[PDB]
Amino acid sequence: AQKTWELANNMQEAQSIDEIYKYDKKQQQEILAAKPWTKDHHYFKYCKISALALLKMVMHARSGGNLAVMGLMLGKVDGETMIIMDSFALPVEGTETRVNAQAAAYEYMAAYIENAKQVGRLENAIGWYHSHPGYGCWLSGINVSTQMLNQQFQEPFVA
Amino acid sequence: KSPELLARYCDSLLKKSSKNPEEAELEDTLNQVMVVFKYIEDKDVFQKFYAKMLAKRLVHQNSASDDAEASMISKLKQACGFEYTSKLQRMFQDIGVSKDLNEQFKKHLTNSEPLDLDFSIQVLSSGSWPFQQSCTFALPSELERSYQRFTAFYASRHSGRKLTWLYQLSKGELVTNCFKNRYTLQASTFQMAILLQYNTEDAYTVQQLTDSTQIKMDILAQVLQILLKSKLLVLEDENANVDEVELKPDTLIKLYLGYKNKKLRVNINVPMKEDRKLLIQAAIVRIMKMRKVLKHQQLLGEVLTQLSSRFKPRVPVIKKCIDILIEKEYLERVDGEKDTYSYLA
Repeated sequence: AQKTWELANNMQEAQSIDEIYKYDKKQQQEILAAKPWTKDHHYFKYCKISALALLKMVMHARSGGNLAVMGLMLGKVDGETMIIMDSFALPVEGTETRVNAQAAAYEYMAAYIENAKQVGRLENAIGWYHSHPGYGCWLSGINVSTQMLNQQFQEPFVA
Repeated sequence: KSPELLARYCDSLLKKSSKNPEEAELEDTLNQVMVVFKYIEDKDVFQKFYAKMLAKRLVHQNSASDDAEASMISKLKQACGFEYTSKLQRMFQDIGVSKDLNEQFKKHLTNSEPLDLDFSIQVLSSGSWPFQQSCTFALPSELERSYQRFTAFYASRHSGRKLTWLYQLSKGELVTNCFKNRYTLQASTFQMAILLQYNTEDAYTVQQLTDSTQIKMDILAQVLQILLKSKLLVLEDENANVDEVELKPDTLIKLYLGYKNKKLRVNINVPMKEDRKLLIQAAIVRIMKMRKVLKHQQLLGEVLTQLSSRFKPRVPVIKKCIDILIEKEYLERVDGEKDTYSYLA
């Protein structure tokens, strides 16, 4: 392979595949200060979910069986794309068609994010996810209401 | 209780009294009843006590102006709907059908060996009437042949139908040939059997009557009490007050030979006498969230599948639950289809 494939992999340096894993704080501050999603409304069109985040979300959704489960997803934004780099479960109790997250989820959110910031997790919460066990993937009325509430104040947010 | 009172008013109105209101004013007061009827918010409960009141009115042939009965239900049918008056329509049609049935049976009797008694029967129908066979009874030897005859008439005409006779609600008339004069009393089948038991002997004990008629204890005791009230059966101790006499299966009751009642039409047959809703609502809202757009019949079927396996709820309760959930703006109707619901949370 010699010179041809020596620099083609270069495990010492992150490849073009691992570029998305690097967090640029200055770029994030600039894009959140500019707020380009306020002028338009069909701004974000792509959602890039990491493999680990998808695996964790799928396993959490299946672990509930026929009962709904919910959690948060950390990530960032880039151009028109919302990137989800991780996900984390919430200690909630729900039924087959209703999950509320009354009083243990709201402390767990902040405490888990504080703990994650200690071990080098620079991403912030980008979205919330919940499972619909057996009736498709859609947004219900209360789901739309809480999505509006989250989006109106915490501007970058995808359900 | 007010609905019940209005319905008892209806009962008087249609039933029967010494004075029969004219057909012109009979509908006039019925119209006033329907004026207040629509003001009643709850309509389901009214049919509940109207069914048993009407059934007792018709099965005993105590109804007055049966033509007014047809118009009365006709007014009700256009008020609330077919489903609200479907059961009562069956009751009226059964009376009309059986009245025709009696006429053909009489003609069939003449062409064959005639009976010895005037026999009339109301066939009614199973599943629509509150009545049910509740008291065991042994058919008297005198009322058996005619019995069999009618069964034959009901086997050649209608095939695949089985009759379940109700001796509790059956009356009759009994003549006498041993009193001072010729009497003709009216009594139920139970009293007729008890009084016909004395045809061959003079005195019987209570147990000897219980084992001969196979009537249960409470009804037999009540029938003996009312018969003693009519002073037709005389105990050994005349001076004892009948009401306070304690009956045991050892008293030798004998037929009163010296009965001398002045009236020849003695009538001794005088008559006597929340949590689930929340479960249905939860099932309906869950089914609506699972299936975003549904039909009324499919929603009813799904509710019966998921929830009826527990306590078998009544369909009108589920319909009322659907209505109240609509009022709570939990699911909305869809234009273009009369029976279609969409889960609007």
